[PDB]
Amino acid sequence: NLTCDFNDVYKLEFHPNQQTSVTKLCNLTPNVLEKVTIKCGSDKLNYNLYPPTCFEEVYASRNMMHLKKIKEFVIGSSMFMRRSLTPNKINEVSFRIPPNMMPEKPIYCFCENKKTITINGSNGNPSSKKDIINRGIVEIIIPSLNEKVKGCDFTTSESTIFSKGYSINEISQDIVCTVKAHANDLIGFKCPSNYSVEPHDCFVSAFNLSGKNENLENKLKLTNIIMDHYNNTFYSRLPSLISDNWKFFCVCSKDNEKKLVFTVEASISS
Amino acid sequence: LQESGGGLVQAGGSLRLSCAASGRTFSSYGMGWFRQAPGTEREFVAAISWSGDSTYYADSVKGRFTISIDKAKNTVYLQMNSLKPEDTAVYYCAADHALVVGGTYNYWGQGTQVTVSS
Ligand SMILES: *[C@@H]1O[C@H](CO)[C@@H](O)[C@H](O)[C@H]1NC(C)=O
Ligand code: NA
Repeated sequence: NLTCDFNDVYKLEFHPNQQTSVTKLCNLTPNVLEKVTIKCGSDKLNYNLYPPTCFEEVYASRNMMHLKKIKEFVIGSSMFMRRSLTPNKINEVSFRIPPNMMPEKPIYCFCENKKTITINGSNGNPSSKKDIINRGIVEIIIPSLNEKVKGCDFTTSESTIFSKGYSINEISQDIVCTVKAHANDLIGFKCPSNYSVEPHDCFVSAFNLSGKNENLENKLKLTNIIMDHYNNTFYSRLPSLISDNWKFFCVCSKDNEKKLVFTVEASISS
Repeated sequence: LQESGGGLVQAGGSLRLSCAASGRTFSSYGMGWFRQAPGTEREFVAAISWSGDSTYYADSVKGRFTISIDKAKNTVYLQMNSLKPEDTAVYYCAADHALVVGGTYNYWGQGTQVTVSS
């Protein structure tokens, strides 16, 4: 779930003779790699999301006041989904929480329903117009990691994200980066830009020791998968229970260069 | 790479294969035994982590073969028991990603032949 639904759940509809603005708060506390979602407006509900490009732009402040580009404000943010429910509007948005080693920090978006009402007066208080707003606040707490992701940065030996890394002088015999992983472990790797990743859907499927592609769903169901093809960056989390010792591989390759092999040894654990 | 220890054995019997690596080229690597017979593809048999703390077996040999390692002498052993005619093949020692990287793997040796009579 992890969803702020202002259409159906945190309803922003105005009520008969409502005269006073109302604000509702939807607080989400995702873990790393999890997906958060806002639903704001539909074919029948005329509600507007602020900033309009949320989550690509967010507000740093709960009072809706300091606009940030999330790719700069929460480094690593890169996976986004958007959906229109009515023409020329984006009403449903999602983003996946990237690994973050900086302290916890909020990000805000807002859903608004507006209307102008006439306040009928009397006895020396003339009638007036009043704009009222039902505002939904989306507060996402960006969690903090206390250890590096178990995995391989093939772009630098001074990685801030990954437990192991390789310098350009080393990647310029194949490199085989091995991680030993247990249940619920967060793993991943990053390959240089113009390298190809096999299988393309690494972590949904992978190479096995026979060198064959296998879909991992029935052997080792990695969860919360991020396949950032734009940045050649891959993350997932090991399942909550591991009943067998497994080894799987993904391979980054570029013509006339050594291959960069990522491997995981998953061990029995609960 | 020195691959040795193969030969002719009666069905039901045991053989112990040895793979001696006279270099540091393989100590970053998990190590595997692979096998191929005329008419079939090269297949995975068993692998062991560089520490020795982890082992993996092809389903068809689990419970009959054991892989083990002697790091001081850079040697990998495959102890084969209850041998089956199905096990007849040339056996090869290689880093355990050898089949993963395919045609770029540059250290395949001649291997050691194993024939199981019936
Ligand atoms: C690798 O996957 C193939 C196809 O899914 C399968 O036939 C083979 O047995 C697998 N090998 C191992 C070592 O799991
Ligand atoms: Na060679």
